[PDB]
Amino acid sequence: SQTVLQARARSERDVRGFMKTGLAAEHHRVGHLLNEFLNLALKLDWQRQMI
Amino acid sequence: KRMSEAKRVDTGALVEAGADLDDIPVYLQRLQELTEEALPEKLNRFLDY
Amino acid sequence: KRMSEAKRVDTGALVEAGADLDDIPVYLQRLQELTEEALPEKLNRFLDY
Amino acid sequence: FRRVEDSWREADRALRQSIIGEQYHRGDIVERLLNDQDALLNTPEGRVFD
Amino acid sequence: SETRTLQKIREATQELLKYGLLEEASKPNLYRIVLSHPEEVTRILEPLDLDIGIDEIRGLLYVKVRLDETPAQDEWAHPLVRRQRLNLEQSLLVAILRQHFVAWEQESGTGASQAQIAIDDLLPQLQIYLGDPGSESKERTRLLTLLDQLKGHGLVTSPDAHERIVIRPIIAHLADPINLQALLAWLREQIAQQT
Amino acid sequence: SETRTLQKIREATQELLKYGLLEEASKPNLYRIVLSHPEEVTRILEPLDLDIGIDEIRGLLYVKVRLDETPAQDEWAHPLVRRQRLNLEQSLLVAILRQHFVAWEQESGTGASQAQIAIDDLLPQLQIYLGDPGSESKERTRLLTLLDQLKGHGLVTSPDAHERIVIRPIIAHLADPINLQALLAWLREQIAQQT
Amino acid sequence: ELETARKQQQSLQPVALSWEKYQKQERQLADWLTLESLLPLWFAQQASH
Repeated sequence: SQTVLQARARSERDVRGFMKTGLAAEHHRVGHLLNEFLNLALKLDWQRQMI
Repeated sequence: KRMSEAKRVDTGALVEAGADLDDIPVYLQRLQELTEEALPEKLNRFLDY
Repeated sequence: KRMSEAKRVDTGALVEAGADLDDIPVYLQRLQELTEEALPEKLNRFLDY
Repeated sequence: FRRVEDSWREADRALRQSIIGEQYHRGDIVERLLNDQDALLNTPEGRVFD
Repeated sequence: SETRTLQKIREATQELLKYGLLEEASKPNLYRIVLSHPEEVTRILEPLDLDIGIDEIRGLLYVKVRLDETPAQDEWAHPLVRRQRLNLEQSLLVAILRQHFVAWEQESGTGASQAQIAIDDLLPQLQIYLGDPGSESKERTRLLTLLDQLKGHGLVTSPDAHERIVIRPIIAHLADPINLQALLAWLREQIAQQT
Repeated sequence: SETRTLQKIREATQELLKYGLLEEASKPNLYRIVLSHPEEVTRILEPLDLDIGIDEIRGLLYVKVRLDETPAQDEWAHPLVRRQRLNLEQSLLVAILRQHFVAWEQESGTGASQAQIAIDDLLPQLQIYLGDPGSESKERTRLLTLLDQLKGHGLVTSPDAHERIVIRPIIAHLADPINLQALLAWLREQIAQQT
Repeated sequence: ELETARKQQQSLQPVALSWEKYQKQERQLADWLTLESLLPLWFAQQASH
């Protein structure tokens, strides 16, 4: 069962690391930029070498 | 008075604005974000979780 | 704005009073008490210790 | 348990790949966490674990 | 008889060319030497079709390809620049590193150059995009290869005994919101074409 | 502010730095530009402790450390130049090519013709001192690998369609020919000692 | 984080409430001022006739 708790804590890690976003202006801008870019990133076919 | 009171509990958002009428719109934007996020409603659920 | 700023750093002498013109006398009482008895005595205590 | 573990691993991976979403705001994320964990716990293997 | 540039200026400029960047927080005397004669160093670089940038608040001086008349095709074609072009895996790690860097900068403003992170934090991120080859050691090696490439590009310190690395401030000017938006437009075009 | 340096001269300088070399037999344009404008290029290189020598007879130009001989230490270390020490195989190969080049220059004078040698003559002379690596295929593989690495160092060209290389005239300006002669003495002693 | 968000929203809400209470008065005063920019000319017309 430890692995279950490990997955749970692992997800909570990236919930915590994400809720702290009371940022200043420029940081807020680049945060939107990066988030949009990452959401774009998923769509690609990473498994492909040539991609 | 209320505006200053709010800044007393700000964290990294309202500091970038004045404390009088000309900056009220920023406070209203932040209040909109807080209300729409509805974070305070989860409290009881998340304590139990 | 100034008096509200002061209440932020208060530690049990201004919270018992409002933040309007009628509350200036208590602000003055605290300020004079500080300047005349608190700062000197506490500085002396710190240096002596 | 060989599958309870896998189900929760997949739930965590889904939470990751979804949190990236720009449309998601903080209230969305907390809600999704609670819902995902409760839903996982609701499935049969979830009741086994419970 | 023959005019010679100030010895310290020559030293500082040659080292700065060697390493492509320079931090006050680590080599303060050369940083200040350059800041004493910025016109001189800009003049020195001018024949090379190279240029200089400044970030006083972060204490960083970084070289940048001059673009007054070079082909807009790509500054990477410039003969002197040696390390090859960036690739979108490195760009993904760059994006994650930039996110961590801005999160760090929130904590204490620009602060020091000590943008510390644990390697175990990166692997979960990459696993989502690059997938899971099902061997923790394999993915660790993959991440370390990417980090080595980035350190070759000067964006990250090499690992250390605590499996920690520190993000080089140079990242703030490679992941410049302008560059980010140009890349984002290019990548949106790429996806649109992918259909 | 400052007037842009002549474009052609900037191109010549940057290309020259890409190879530490210029040759009229290959690139008459930049060769001529630098030849007619030596003061400009030298002044451009002054800040980095760089300078160029020439051999118009050989049709060659090359880069060098402008630092005055033994300025403060006997042997020099420079930020933008890394002094690689060739492994014994490469040292032997460069020694044989140097002796062949000087012999050719005796045959035809100075710079009259670029020296040459075929794989046919090469392989026996290398196996004279190195022996059989394990096969003829491996022999040629190693030979071409060293040839390519030397070409990377600018000493040689790759074999043509007839498997004949050209020894670059740059060979005439190596750093420590005395060390090469000493290693050649050791090699010519070992060839007789081991047989 | 949830608790602080709750505090922030419970502070900002009164600010927006009072801001509405004040904007109401502002708009009530706008046209009331507009009365002053018209009364003399009205009474001038009436004096004429």
